[PDB]
Amino acid sequence: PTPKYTFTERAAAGNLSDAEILNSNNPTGSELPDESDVVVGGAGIHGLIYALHASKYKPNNLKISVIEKNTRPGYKIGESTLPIFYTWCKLHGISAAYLLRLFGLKDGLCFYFLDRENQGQYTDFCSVGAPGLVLASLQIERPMSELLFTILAQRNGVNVYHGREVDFKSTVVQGGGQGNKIAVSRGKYDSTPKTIDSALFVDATGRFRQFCSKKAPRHRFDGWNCNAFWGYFTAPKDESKIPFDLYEGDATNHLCFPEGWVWVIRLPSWEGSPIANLMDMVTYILECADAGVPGDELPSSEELARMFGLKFQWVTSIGFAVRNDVKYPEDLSAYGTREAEQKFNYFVQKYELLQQFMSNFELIENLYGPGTTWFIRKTLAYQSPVVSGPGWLAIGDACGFTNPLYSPGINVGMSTSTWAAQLSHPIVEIGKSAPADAAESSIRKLLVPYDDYCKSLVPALEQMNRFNYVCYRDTRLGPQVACLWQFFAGIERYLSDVNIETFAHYAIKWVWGAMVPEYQQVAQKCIEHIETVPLDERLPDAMVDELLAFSNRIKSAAVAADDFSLRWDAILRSFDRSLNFVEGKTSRDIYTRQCSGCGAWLQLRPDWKKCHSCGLLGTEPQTAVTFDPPLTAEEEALLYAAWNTAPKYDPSKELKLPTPTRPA
Ligand SMILES: Cc1cc2nc3c(=O)[nH]c(=O)nc-3n(C[C@H](O)[C@H](O)[C@H](O)COP(=O)(O)OP(=O)(O)OC[C@H]3O[C@@H](n4cnc5c(N)ncnc54)[C@H](O)[C@@H]3O)c2cc1C
Ligand SMILES: CC1(C)c2[nH]c3ccccc3c2C[C@@]23CN4CCC[C@]4(C[C@@H]12)C(=O)N3
Ligand SMILES: CC1(C)c2[nH]c3ccccc3c2C[C@@]23CN4CCC[C@]4(C[C@@H]12)C(=O)N3
Ligand SMILES: [Cl-]
Ligand SMILES: [Zn+2]
Repeated sequence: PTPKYTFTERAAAGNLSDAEILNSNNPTGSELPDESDVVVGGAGIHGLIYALHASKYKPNNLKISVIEKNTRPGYKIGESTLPIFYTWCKLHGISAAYLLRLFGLKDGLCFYFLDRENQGQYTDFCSVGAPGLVLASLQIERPMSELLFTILAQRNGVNVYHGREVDFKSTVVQGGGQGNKIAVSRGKYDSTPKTIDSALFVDATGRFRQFCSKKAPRHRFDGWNCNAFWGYFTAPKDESKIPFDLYEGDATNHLCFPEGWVWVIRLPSWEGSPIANLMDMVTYILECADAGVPGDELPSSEELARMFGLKFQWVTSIGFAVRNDVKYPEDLSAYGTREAEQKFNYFVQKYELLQQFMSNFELIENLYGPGTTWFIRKTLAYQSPVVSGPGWLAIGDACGFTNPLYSPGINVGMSTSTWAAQLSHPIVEIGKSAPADAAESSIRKLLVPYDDYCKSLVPALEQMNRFNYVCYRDTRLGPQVACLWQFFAGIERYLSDVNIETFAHYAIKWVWGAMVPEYQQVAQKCIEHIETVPLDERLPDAMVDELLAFSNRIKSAAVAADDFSLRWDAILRSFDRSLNFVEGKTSRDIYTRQCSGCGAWLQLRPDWKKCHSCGLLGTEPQTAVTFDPPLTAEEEALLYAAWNTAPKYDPSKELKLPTPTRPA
């Protein structure tokens, strides 16, 4: 496909603002429709996942308008995504060769556990991702992911309006046939607000809970909560001076210690690029995805920047997520002038390994505009008690949220977005096909499982978060209990069977494994013990021994009962095939490599000979995956065959669950 510069030229020809060039790509036009079936408040990642999944699940049925107050896709924290998210992107027609032009490659979740009382001592937990011919995971810059999903939505009959705000004071939501009158303005100053007559409102306003807060007070869990403070840094090409053995920049790296943990995410940034130019680049990438352009014939990320006049740079996202019962000294003025800056730099110098690690990185000033060198957010975890009602439902952060750890926010949260999308078709049809009282009653019944799922989802994720946090107080419990149980319970069994039709049903059965009974049994034993030890104390060695022995005894039976075949010793560097801990084990599969030219991490596969980020040619043999233990040519061929394309929808197929087999 020859690249077109439609939006760059349209914007210049009409001196269009950012919101106007974006809204000009809507199927029904740049102005709001008088009426719609569904109105989505908020075009964060979940409002757009919802709208894309709804139109894809059943096209040409619902008229959907998404209202976003930002003039263009705004900055969001929340950058690490997981295989279920990639699978969803692939099911929606965008596979890894195209996503990797926009986003960073992610291969594995890796953990380093720092000993607080013995500074310099650490242990680790290493996992891998998948071969390039199986799948990829992604580190996403959220202004870019939200642009990608906006453009894809506009190409699939969804209208997205940036620079427009739902007025939750004058908006009317009710359970009639189309009882909703959604008031949309450009802001509080706006003299001339518009109204969209509609049947269903979707609250996708994230943690702001702009609608559902009207129906119930925000709920907090017992015990400590967390605070986060973070910034953006350079991304070194040469990672060899990182003070952790066997470190890899394309993993989502976790530096873990008694008070909490640090995330480390390497990802490309498009900041500084005009929005219209970005629309042309994204549009071009979708046309290439439609045409099936091979990876080696697709322009590299840097070449796309040259073609469309973009800014491109590699950054590392680095942040603290710590407990809010941490004691800080009163005067922190030595570590900066902002609180976020102060607590970040104060915490770095509490751990020699964190200071040696951070000395590989240079702080980036104001990457997302003024005031954005440093971020802080306090009291992270919450739940919305009411997530649906006559004429409306809520999705994503609007339902609740826990913690960055294991990235439930996007990858678990999309279970609500995609289920709500599927449920939206009968909700709207019920209201168009039955009198008001019976329609309302039938819809309420239909949503009882949605309400019940949300109600128990967040507490399960909250217990999962505490489970990991308390085990991060010890360098054996963290890797051998908490991480082990999260990967065994939460690995995505039978993901290669998921299609558009089964996606929501599969996704709500996953929950990162946090519903698995044996997982909850080990988690409750650890939390019950460790929470009785004050944070500023070391765990007694006998408590670690006992929790470790308890966890391993429950583990052996639960692993024996799993009928899913997995080369566990290839995926977890520290464990054998039966998930026994192996002191000093170093062998694992190798799926990625670092470009010698630009430093970008690449997926190994024979048809990708050039770096997807800068275009530099690898010598060819580098593209050979290392399977350890080995796979024959037949086994390797069989693996890739399973992951080529998703199975067609069979309404007589039983859904195979991601969680381990029950013990009968
Ligand atoms: C420190 C931290 C780290 C995290 N790391 C990760 C991670 O690595 N991986 C992960 O998956 N998750 C992570 N999360 C969670 C993740 O950030 C969220 O789950 C995710 O962004 C939720 O997206 P959303 O679409 O629900 O809401 P948001 O992305 O917050 O979008 C809400 C939207 O609503 C719009 N809006 C608000 N009011 C109005 C109105 N009146 N009219 C119109 N529009 C409106 C806003 O402009 C905004 O765009 C992290 C969270 C935190 C706090
Ligand atoms: C299931 C999968 C998405 C996964 N989910 C994880 C969670 C935590 C840590 C590691 C993983 C992995 C690695 C896996 C294991 N599978 C072996 C055959 C196909 C596949 C898919 C992939 C593979 O190639 N790598
Ligand atoms: C299992 C089932 C009760 C179910 N449980 C859910 C939970 C959340 C969201 C959706 C579902 C569904 C829809 C299902 C999926 N199954 C495919 C084969 C038979 C069946 C039974 C039924 C079917 O026809 N529809
Ligand atoms: Cl993650
Ligand atoms: Zn390169």
